[PDB]
Amino acid sequence: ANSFLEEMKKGHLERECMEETCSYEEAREVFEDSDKTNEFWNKYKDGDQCETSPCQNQGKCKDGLGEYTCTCLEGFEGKNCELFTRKLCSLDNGDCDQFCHEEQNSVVCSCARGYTLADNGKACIPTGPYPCGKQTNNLTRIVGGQECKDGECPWQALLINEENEGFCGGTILSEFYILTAAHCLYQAKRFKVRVGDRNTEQEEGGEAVHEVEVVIKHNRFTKETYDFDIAVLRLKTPITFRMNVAPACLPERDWAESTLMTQKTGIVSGFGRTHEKGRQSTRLKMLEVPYVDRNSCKLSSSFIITQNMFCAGYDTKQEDACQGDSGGPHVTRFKDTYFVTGIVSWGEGCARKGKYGIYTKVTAFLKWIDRSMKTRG
Amino acid sequence: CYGSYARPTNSNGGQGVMVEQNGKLESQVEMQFFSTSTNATNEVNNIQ
Ligand SMILES: [Ca+2]
Ligand SMILES: [Ca+2]
Ligand SMILES: [Ca+2]
Repeated sequence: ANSFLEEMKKGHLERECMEETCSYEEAREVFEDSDKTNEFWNKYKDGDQCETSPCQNQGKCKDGLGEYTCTCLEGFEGKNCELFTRKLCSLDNGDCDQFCHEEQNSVVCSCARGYTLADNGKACIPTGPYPCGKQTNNLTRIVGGQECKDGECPWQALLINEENEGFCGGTILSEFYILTAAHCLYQAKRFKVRVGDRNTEQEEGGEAVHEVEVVIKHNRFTKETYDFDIAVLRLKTPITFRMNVAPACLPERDWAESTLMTQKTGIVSGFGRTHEKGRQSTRLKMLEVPYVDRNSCKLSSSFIITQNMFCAGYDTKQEDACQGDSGGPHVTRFKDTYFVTGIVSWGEGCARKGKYGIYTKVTAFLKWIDRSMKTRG
Repeated sequence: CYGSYARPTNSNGGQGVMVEQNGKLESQVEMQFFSTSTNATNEVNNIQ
């Protein structure tokens, strides 16, 4: 193997690395190539390991000094391409877009209204030009907020009384139905809904104002605890979708609990006050807040919280919902779509440490909303 | 190497240019470390 001349003459594989130990390099010298240096020198004593092709189902092999790597194609894996992918929504969302479900070791992907199943079995294809959930130093009372851009926040609407003063927000769900808060109905006897609003003191021509015709409120509403704070408004005139006016999709309760509840952060948009006991915001404002665990939600709340309410906001940062955002939707940005998961309900103070805004849970009222949209439709 | 000379500078027989650093005190010698090339590429250990 080694000598005064064994490693001084010409480097040939038909000489050094063959009849002794072939420790190292003498398999690399002959070729000058560190690529198969340690993918072949393991095959000097005990024989080859990939020649059997342990990987089946058209899977390639890779040799290591003790264990074998089996590269199996998309949807195929295994120690020797032996195990199979357990189709469940736990990892990779089951390839679904909006609704993922697992049953009988199979994945059912279902899309909401306005989308159709694609023949590729991995996508939901929109059926409209403007489908739901699609977008087409800051001092002086700016608590971490940012201004909504053109088409960035099209699902927000403002409720204005006879004095044209915004007091509550609303969610655009269809051409005739608007989702808002139940207590706002007690603020004004008659009010109108303005969609596409960007500034209360400036009209850019993209704002559509419609009168409210039908009002539906929850029968079990309680004033003391603000429970069941949800309202549905059917407008007299239809809402025409455009660049700054788009609807929002309605997710499923089970699927929202499956993955939407574990989301790190969500977005709440509205025209609420910048801070507690302050002036109303002139322009639409959006804020990103994280979810709060139910244990701390119950421990930090002085009132009774049922299954229809959840805490959100920052424990330390001064970023939380305030007055004027009632009826505003909470939107989570899934792979390509914003899904409504919460409705602004109330909050113990604004920008206060140790307090989290309480938001109504949409998933607990999906059946009620569906019944309301069809009872008088 | 053949026919090569250099004048001693260190007292006790060591060739080396003495540069000035607030004086001749500096003997600018740099130590370098070296390991086998293949073990310095990738192995079961940190390079040695
Ligand atoms: Ca030999
Ligand atoms: Ca060699
Ligand atoms: Ca050799």
